[PDB]
Amino acid sequence: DEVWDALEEVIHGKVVLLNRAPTLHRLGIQAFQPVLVEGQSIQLHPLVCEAF
Amino acid sequence: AEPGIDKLFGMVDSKYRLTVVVAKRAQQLLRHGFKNTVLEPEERPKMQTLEGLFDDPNAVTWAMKELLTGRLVFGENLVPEDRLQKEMERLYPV
Amino acid sequence: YDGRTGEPIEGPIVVGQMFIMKLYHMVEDKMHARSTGPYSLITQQPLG
Amino acid sequence: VFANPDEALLAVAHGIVDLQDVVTVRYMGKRLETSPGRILFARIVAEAVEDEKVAWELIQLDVPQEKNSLKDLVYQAFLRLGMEKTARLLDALKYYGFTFSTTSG
Amino acid sequence: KAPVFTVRTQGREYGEFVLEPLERGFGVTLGNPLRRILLSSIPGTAVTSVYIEDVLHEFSTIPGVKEDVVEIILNLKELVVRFLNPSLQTVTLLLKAEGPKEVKARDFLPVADVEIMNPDLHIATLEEGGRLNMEVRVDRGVGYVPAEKHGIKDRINAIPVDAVFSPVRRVAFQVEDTRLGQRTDLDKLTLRIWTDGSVTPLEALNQAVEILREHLTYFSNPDLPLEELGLSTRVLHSLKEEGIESVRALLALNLKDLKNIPGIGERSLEEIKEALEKKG
Amino acid sequence: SKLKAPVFTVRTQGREYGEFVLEPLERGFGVTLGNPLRRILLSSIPGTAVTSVYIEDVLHEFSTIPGVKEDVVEIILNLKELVVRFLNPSLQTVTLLLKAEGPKEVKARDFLPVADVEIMNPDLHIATLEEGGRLNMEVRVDRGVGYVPAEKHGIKDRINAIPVDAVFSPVRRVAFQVEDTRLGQRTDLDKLTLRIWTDGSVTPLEALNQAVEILREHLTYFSNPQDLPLEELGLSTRVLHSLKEEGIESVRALLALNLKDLKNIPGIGERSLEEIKEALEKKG
Repeated sequence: DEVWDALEEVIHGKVVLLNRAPTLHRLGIQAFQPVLVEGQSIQLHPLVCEAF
Repeated sequence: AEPGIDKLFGMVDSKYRLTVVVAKRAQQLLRHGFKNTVLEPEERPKMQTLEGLFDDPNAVTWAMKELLTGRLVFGENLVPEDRLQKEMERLYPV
Repeated sequence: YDGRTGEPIEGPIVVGQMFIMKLYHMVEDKMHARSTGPYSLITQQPLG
Repeated sequence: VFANPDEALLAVAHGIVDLQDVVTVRYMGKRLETSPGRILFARIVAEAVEDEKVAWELIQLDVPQEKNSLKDLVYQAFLRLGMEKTARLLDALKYYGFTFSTTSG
Repeated sequence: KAPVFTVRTQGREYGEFVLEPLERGFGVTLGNPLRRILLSSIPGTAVTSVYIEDVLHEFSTIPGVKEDVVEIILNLKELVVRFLNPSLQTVTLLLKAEGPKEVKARDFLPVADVEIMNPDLHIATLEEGGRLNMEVRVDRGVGYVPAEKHGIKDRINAIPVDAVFSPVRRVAFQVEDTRLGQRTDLDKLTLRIWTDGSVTPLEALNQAVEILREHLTYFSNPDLPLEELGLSTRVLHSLKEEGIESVRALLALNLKDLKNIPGIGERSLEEIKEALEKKG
Repeated sequence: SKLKAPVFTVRTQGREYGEFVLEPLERGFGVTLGNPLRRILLSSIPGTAVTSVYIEDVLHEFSTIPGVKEDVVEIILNLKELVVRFLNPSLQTVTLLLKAEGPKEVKARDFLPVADVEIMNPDLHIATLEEGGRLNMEVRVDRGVGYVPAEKHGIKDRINAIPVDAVFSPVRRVAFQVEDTRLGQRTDLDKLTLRIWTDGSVTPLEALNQAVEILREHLTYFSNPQDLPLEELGLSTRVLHSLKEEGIESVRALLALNLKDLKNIPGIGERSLEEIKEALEKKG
């Protein structure tokens, strides 16, 4: 369980890029600050759903 | 949204220049181990661990806040690269 | 009734029995990630 | 006739009036005829952007909020208050929008 | 484990109260009842009625005074009154002013054990030749009671006022996810409380939880009548209202009792005797 | 004008169902009391559930038993419906044994009786057995709260034992009704009626009491506003190893070690007592 805490420490302040095909415009890729969650699914913010 | 992003965009004629300044400053901080910071002990960015408040590992955050303070000077042809690097290594060894 | 508050929903709501199927597309099968790994022979680029 | 928004919404909380009911409410020195709901929307914006006067300027209170009015709101907020504040306002609009959408029936 | 309770307050008007960590679902389980109680059941004071000398009704307008009756009542609704005496349930404030003056809350005639929390509160602007004479009724109560509901009038021409008793102006609560290392589904509760300053947010909260607990405690314990005799009317009324209603009691009435009755004399004694001749 | 303590009425049918009335209450308090109790009753009420299953000559859940109609998955599914009542409050786990054969339909009664263990639903079907069919199994039932999936607890009494999804909550259903009532002068008053359906292991009144107790205990949390390991002490290495492996790992325990305890340790003598004393000189 300590390695998960370590992983929380690692990703601190860093962001990841989300992409959805087809990528029609530059907002087809966006940057998000990741919040670690249980489960195998990626969680996306509602407001960006239109751009993607 | 990143804190004071509009004001940061204010400081530059081009957003990409802001990005370059932030990135390079972050490289300086990483290289010299944060001991060359312009921040004050109470201005230092913090991170909550299980233990408690610790220094923020992220150098980009540091660089952006430092830039927001105004104590940093950025531009083109301010100083030869070698001289800068050596003076920095003299003031803050590795 | 809203289970959180206990107060009812401000309007009447359609409730009934529906037939719903679970499809063959499941996250467990589709979740994947890679740091480093196998590369291609000629291109030396990562595999698919 | 309500002296302030807090009174109107306190009345709504006790089921005296609904959010869609037209009522006389005194807000920012002027006597207005509107629903507690729209006042609530104005407070949502106000707290979201942390500027009450500018928020009051942006909102169209005499009309029901829809896609176009809200889009105009977002744009004006972007022009006046900048990126960060508009983002906060967006999150607020999302939160309260959903919250009311579920209980709406 | 035992959750931490943190309190951050700004003056007497506003407060934030954080409770974490809590078991899943308990955020709203605690959050909802407290919100309901704080808005409804927290004791306070409010202006319930107003009498103005030359004002006939609520929609009238006062000569010499800028504000209409509606605006004046509205300002009086903003009046925060603190009772020092716990047993004191009602006070009548008197106000008399004239001339070119701006009337504040201080101008109200001082009453013992009654403290005005907002003496800077504006009521009405008076001009040259303007005369304002009014009496405001302050009561102790709970929650929000509209004027139409209580309908209390101390005198004629009195205008009933919507009563906002609750010193608590606003209650909001946010519940967000939190983690204890291995478990991530824990609840974090954040309570935001706005008050008028008469009662403190922490005090109000404490009263609310105390009320709720007190409510939780409630689950613990799971020879015939003269009126019919047909005697004289005077006999009926007198004898009846004289504490007796039967011939048995009439029998109990001795010589210094029957004749002692204010109604009874001889005309009555006659009829009575006749009755005792009919029954024996 | 202050309301007084309301009358509380109780109507129970067996151990499975209950109604609890509180009236009169102030307007709006019907749901104020009624709703949170419902949430707690559904979530936080302690109960019993089958946490493990071992069937003889059965290696896993997807196996099949000769002579038995139902598959192992279906058998475990049937076992999930088993309601087990512990009479002893201190009993946190029990292992039930069952042995049956021949042309018989195995019910819950067939389980070998255990002291302080009552089966509330003995009519529950488990498996249909044929001629030559043999069912010999041990199920482990534990006490717990809420819902713990098989993957979460991973309880195995033995190797071939199959972990079972544990549905601990004894409370099957909770509903509450708020109705109009009057106390002579005041109208629009609230009458609260709580209806509770349980599996019989815990009584509706007991469940309600536990719920109210939980709510109260949680309400207490609004009260307050706002001993080190020897291994870390930095003591001598010999001290570390000896003291540690000697059944203690802290200065509290070192303090507990009296004169006829510390000096009794095989490793400890005088060289150790020195360092120890120094440590007690650094902290006091």
